[PDB]
Amino acid sequence: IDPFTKTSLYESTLKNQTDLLKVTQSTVEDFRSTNQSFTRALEKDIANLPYQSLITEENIINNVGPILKYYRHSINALNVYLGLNNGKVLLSQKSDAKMPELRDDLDIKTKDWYQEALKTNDIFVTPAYLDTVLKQYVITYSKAIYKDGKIIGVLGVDIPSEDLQNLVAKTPGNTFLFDQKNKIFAATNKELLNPSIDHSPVLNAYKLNGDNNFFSYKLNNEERLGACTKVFAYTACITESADIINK
Ligand SMILES: CC(C)C[C@H](N)C(=O)O
Repeated sequence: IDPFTKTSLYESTLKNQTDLLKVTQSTVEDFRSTNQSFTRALEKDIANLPYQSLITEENIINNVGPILKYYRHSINALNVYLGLNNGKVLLSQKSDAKMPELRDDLDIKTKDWYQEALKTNDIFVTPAYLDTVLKQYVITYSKAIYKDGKIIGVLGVDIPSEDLQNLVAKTPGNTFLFDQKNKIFAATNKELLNPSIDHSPVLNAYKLNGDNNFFSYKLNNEERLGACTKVFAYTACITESADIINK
């Protein structure tokens, strides 16, 4: 292959694969920002209630509860809730259409979504974890809600992590996402989810090359091409065979 031609093929495929990597990055970004906007809107609607509606538990149930429910329905969230400093949490949960209940048994001050919300003025986004209420893996968005400077409680919104997984999987390209512990999280090719697959070659090549920088690596003595980039605490990657440049 004339070097001119090989370079043309390499430049083309780098552009192609870069573009697809960016689509997967965008998917992750847009998922987060939609959920943040939602959480912010809910914060605002709660905080705009008069204090009278907020300062007794029965009023929280009757005035906040409907808001949690409507918001939960509007986005098909798994759980939407407001945790109070007395350790109770007003919980709107998926599934029997019973009204939101004020639960005293959920150990909320032990939870990262609660604690961490009180240490930042931003929305806090958890890693994926197993929700204690409905026993599904969720990503939680939490926010300490204040009215005229006084804490009301900590809002939480649980979105199934499978929702993000499914969005990533639908994207074009052989793209995939690792979580903060560098464990595979999502992939267009579901086979990459096998927990016994070794991802060191890709992850090592990423470590050397940095975000969005295309690299070459080997699999079973054949050349492949790829790139990764950080997206929040996740690492998004794309790989392909190098046959496009070599053959
Ligand atoms: C209402 C909260 C206790 C729910 C949250 N998903 C957790 O498991 O901590």
